[PDB]
Amino acid sequence: AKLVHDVQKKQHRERSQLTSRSRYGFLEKHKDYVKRAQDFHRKQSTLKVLREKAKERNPDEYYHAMHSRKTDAKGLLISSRHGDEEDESLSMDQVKLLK
Amino acid sequence: GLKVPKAVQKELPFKSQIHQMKPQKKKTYMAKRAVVLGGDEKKARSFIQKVLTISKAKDSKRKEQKASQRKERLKKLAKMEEEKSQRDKEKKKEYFAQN
Amino acid sequence: TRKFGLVKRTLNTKKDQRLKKNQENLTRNIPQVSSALFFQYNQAIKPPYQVLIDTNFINFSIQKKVDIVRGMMDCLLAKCNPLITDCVMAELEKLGPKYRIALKLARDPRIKRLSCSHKGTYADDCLVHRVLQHKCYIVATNDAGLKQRIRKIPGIPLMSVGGHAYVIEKLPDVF
Amino acid sequence: IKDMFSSAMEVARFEGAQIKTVSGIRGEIKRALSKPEGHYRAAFEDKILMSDIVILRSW
Amino acid sequence: DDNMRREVQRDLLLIKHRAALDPKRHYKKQRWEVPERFAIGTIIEDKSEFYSSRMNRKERKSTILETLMGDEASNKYFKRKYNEIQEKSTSGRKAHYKKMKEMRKKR
Amino acid sequence: LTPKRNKDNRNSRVKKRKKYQKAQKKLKSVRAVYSGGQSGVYEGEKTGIKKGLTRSVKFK
Amino acid sequence: AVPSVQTFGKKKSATAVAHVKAGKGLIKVNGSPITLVEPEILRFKVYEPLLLVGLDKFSNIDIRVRVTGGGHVSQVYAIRQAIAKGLVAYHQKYVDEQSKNELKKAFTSYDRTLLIADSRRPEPK
Amino acid sequence: GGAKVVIEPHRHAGVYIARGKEDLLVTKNMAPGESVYGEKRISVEEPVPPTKVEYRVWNPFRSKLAAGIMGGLDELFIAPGKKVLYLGAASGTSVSHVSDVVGPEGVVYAVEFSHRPGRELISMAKKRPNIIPIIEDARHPQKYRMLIGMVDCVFADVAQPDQARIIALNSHMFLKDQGGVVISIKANCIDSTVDAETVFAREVQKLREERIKPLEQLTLEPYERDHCIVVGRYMRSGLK
Amino acid sequence: VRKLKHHEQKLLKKVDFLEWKQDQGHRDTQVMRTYHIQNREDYHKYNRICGDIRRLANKLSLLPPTDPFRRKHEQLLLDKLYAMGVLTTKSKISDLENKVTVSAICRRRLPVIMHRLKMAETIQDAVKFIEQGHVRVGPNLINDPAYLVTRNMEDYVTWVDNSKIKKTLLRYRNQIDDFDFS
Ligand SMILES: [Zn+2]
Repeated sequence: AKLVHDVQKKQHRERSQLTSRSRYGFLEKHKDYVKRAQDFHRKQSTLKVLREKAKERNPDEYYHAMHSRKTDAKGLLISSRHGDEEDESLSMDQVKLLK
Repeated sequence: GLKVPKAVQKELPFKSQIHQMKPQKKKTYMAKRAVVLGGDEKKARSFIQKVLTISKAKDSKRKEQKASQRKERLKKLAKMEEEKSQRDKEKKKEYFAQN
Repeated sequence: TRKFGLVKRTLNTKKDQRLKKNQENLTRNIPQVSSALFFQYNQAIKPPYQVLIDTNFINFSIQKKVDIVRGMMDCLLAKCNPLITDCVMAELEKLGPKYRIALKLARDPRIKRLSCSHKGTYADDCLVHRVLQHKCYIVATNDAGLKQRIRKIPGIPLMSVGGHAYVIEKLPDVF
Repeated sequence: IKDMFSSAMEVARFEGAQIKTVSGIRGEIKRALSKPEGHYRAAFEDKILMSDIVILRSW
Repeated sequence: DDNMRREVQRDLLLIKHRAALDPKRHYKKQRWEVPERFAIGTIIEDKSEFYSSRMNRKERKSTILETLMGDEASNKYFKRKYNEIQEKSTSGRKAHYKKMKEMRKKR
Repeated sequence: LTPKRNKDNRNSRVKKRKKYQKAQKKLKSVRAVYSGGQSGVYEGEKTGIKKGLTRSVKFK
Repeated sequence: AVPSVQTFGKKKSATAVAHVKAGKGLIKVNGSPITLVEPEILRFKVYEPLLLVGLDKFSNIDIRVRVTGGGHVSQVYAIRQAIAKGLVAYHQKYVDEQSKNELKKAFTSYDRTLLIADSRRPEPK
Repeated sequence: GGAKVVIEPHRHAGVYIARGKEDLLVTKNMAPGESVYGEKRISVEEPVPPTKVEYRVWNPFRSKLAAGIMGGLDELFIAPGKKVLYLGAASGTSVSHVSDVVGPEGVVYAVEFSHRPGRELISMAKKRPNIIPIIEDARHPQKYRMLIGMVDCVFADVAQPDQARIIALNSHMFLKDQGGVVISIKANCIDSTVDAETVFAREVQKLREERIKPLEQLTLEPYERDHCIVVGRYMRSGLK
Repeated sequence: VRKLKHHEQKLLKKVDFLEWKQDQGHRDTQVMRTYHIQNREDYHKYNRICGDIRRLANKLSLLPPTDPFRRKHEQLLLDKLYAMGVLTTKSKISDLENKVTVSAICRRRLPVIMHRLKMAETIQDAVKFIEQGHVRVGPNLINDPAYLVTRNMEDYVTWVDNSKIKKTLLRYRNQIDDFDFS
């Protein structure tokens, strides 16, 4: 502040939602809108990237991990929620010892 | 969260597959078997959880405060470097204008 | 029952340690700032001062007709002990037979002399090292580069021939 | 947009005007809706919310 | 062995997260992963000086965790700090979202 | 129309009393200050021991 | 562990996956039997892979079909395509090639759209 | 006071850190079951049943070498198999810690000149057998040149103004080439007319004049005002 | 060979059993470790081709800029080197010394375009697959890795049918049809 008064760079206070329009809570202002909009834009950006990879899959794509990894009925990916260092089904003598 | 559509994610490459594991609806035997201890052990578990979240939130507060510190140090440092480079590019023209 | 993708074994210049460029098969150290220092004050130095001389300071002393110990004494108004390191002396001797006057004015019993222990006769390196090790030294110099080094390391007063007498800068008690 | 006008004649008088929400989302009023009278159709920079107020700055 | 690491695995966590046990202690920033060879030992305060560092027979325990759990001022601080971290962390996530929706719906 | 100013600036002596207290609190950060020796029983280092850092001045 | 075979039958947006393996002779569409496939006037469109070649081919194998998508007539066309080319592929892989191409000849003489759909369209005149 | 710590090996071999909520510099105990100067101890049960071995807290306000260790020295030469010649073993305070850092397979020659400290040194060297107490003046190493042979590190906690001559004489007699020379310099006891940096610079210059190359110095400031440890090695040919 | 002493480093310095002057930094060895060339002499039978096209581009630069024989032959050479995909565009004749590389004429090989379009996942496994005989360009199988392709045939690099790794990826995505016998 070189030639500015402190009574000039005061604090303008921000306004609230109208009490008649109060069930839609919190009238949002420009900081809230930019927090909304850049979130939407980064999620659309990663959706567009994934759509382009789906367009450029190249179906002659062999990996060695598509022996172990498998696919459910709708076509999505089965991820086994147990381990991947364990086994989901345990043997009969293991069940004998645990029981 | 980012909700990628099923029509896109069934047609994704093998590297770009999204490992989304389904919730468990069956009361499996290992979960109905496995024992948890009580009393002093459950208050030890509660204590260790409280200590670990206080440590993690303190670390997050510290690193956010360091981010706010070093962005303004970056600002003043770039201003001082711009003033320095202005002084260098006028002193060089002085030197060559004299010689 | 052979193997597939069979190759001729050659040497790997990225990997083979038998050749020379692949012969390259923690404790930090943050030296504490000296307990002799306040922020940039150097609260510990006190007269009798001791002053490290170098060759262009001696040459400018003789060119300006200032005595070494008397110029130091009426610059600082204190009792001075001037020190010629063996590398500064080596540099004055290497200056040749044009500088005989400067060499046999540096040969003076009033000017004491240190014994540097390193190879080579680079007096600027020796003065910088032995002053940033210890912070109990005034550096008397007229080299522009050595003046910038010394006045960038903190707590070290710098003396220099200016005009017809010595001047001192980073010593905050001169009057 | 619901109630800044009382009639489709009023909206017809004000067509094409630039409005904005309180979030600074710029916009433009396009056409008066037929059956609810002062209600109109506006187009914005992106999706506005139900907790906003649009503004036609006049003099 | 892992059989003993599964017994001292909690106070090693306490020593790793020393910095948030007391709000006034403020250690110097190291990382301290679990060392490969260690040993758990008990301090012998001798029979020369009394009453100053002396933790009596009636309050000697068997871990660092039982001492920290027996401390009642630390329990006050941990419960209070955890409740404020909790209500900061659940500030606007899902209960807020559905009570905003019910606010819209009620009228 | 003056700016808001400082009660510590209203006295030239108290300002240097409180910018020297600030300075000698900053000096504990840069150096390690001799505080006066062992106060009571040696409790421990109270702040940590680093086995990797060596804060000693190497020669040349 | 079992000799099994999977084929696909498609019309407009219906799609039917047929698993054929060795068994006792049961033909099941969407869990229910084949004799329940509505709209009940095209049940013989579903049946004609069986009646064109005889039930003695189906007396030793069990088929199951899972049909999604489409409408009523697109689903019966997907079912009959899946059944037909699944019987052909089973007799290729696990029975002899002479019965394989006898089945291909019988289905192709009836209509080759039991085995090959009409897939990519239109024509830009 | 009855709490539990975790023992962890330091960077320096033979010394340890006990982490609690205040962490302690700690050494193993060569004579288990008693304290020497009233320090506290830590008893671990290491695994015939497990045996209770114990550890002693090294107090940096009562040991210049521990002040140096926990200020941070890049290299001590006191190591778990070595021979140390302690000069100025003023009691058994730091000599006990040097002794059990050095271990049962190494030797500490504790040189002291006064006699009641010598009596306490001999009664401590009974229960620590790796201490050879030598009651003699260090200013004349020939008076005990028969009792000591070929040490690996000299430590000097003498507080006399002829320190560098004492260190040089004992090093030239008993230290081997590229062995360790650890010095605790007290500025006020050398001389108080000059400042601490002047007397440290002069003592380092005296060491390199007696051909001991200094590697490192440390001020050890929170525990002692105007002290220093200078760690050097006995180069004997070519400080350059 | 012994990490010689100092009077040793000085007395003989140009001795080096590993790397001579005429190795040119072992660029043949380095680029065949990069693109995994099976036998020797492929590098130099590509380097002869590089030298021949820069020599005849030199003598096409020699001829005067007006005659149709010169201009037709340089546009014909540029179009053929585009048509075998050695280049990526039909740019300047200065790229016939800046951009033709023994590297790029190895880039047009069959395992490295296989790794490029992610048919394999490393060039070594690509040479594994095409020595095991799984792939084809159009109708015919490819057995040797020395078959480099043209700009038209990066679209019909596909496996053969009954190739069981093709069958494993189909049953991975469970689109495994078996009427088409794979
Ligand atoms: Zn020198």
